[PDB]
Amino acid sequence: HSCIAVIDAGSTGSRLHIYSYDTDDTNTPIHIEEIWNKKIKPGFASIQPNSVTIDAYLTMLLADAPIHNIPVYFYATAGMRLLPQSQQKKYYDELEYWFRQQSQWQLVEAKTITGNDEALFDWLAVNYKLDTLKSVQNKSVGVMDMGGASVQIVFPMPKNAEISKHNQVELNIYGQNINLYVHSFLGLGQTEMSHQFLNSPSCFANDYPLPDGESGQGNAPSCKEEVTSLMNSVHKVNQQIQPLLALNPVNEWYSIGGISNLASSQLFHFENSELTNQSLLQQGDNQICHQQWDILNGQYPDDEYLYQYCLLSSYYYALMVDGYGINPNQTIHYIPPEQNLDWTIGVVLHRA
Ligand SMILES: Nc1ncnc2c1ncn2[C@@H]1O[C@H](COP(=O)(O)OP(=O)(O)NP(=O)(O)O)[C@@H](O)[C@H]1O
Repeated sequence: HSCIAVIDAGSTGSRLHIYSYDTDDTNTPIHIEEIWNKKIKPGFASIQPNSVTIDAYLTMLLADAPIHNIPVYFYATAGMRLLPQSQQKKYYDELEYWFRQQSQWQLVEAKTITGNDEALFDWLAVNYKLDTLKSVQNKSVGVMDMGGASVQIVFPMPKNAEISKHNQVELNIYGQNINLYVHSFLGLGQTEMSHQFLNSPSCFANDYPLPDGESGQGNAPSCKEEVTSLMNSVHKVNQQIQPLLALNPVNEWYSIGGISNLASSQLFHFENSELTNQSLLQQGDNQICHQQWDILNGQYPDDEYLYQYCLLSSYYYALMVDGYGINPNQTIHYIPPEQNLDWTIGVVLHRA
């Protein structure tokens, strides 16, 4: 067995993953098993970028690991992407120095991966879990990550000279050439985007107390329309994605991230670990947007995201339907939250 470590340096914290694997006769990892993990808070991009702080942080993350002499990839995501490159450099200068002072961890790369890179890993992670990678599919699989700070979309598409090279990836896995379109929208993740909508009455249950002192008066179509403006006028989601998706239809959609949590909640009713956007918007509109808040809160006092469900159902619909151009009646699978799907397994597949 070979071993590799991957650190996901995300927004709320950093998670170290240690994987064992074998390699098959296509030079591709198989039997990938996570043998150890560790999560620390807060996010790397939120700590003071000096030697003492970074030493304390990396020591806390790595110290108890049951290994000696393992390759490690340190990959930061949207949290670091939101920082100026001059500020990011401070972190990486300290990190590079820290790894050089020790011998147990063999640093391969430490960097902020692009949203496009993250999309690739998302697609690999989901397809590995579904066991759709080892043999030729003739069945187009697309993946959407509803992340906290960025959202990713990724689907098969033949190499196209007219499209940015950064939105296209080429790789060979289990002996097969794959060509994927990848795209990420930074800031459109549900935590970041929500900061624009907190005083929008259409996005909250009736009588929900908004920060500015006004009251929720929810209406999913109205909240969706608001969100759609941000998506298409600022992020240009529809303009970029919809034509390409039209020309390269996906046969099956899988989603990961927040949507899987919302869909698995006690409030929403979905079966078969799947949903349609039509049903999502209807349920959000009826059960939250037009629902009296105080009564609702009394009934679901333990769901900390409950108050956001009018906004989030509206937002997911805006993204998939008005943004990506997915039919409202199209089935969207979601990976159950309890399966702990993690994009870092894609790093093993692509880089180990
Ligand atoms: N019940 C829920 N409904 C909707 N979203 C949720 C729910 N619970 C958690 N989420 C969010 O879904 C997004 C993506 O999930 P996840 O990537 O697993 O978050 P995390 O790893 O816990 N946080 P982060 O460091 O930002 O990646 C995050 O913004 C979570 O806050």
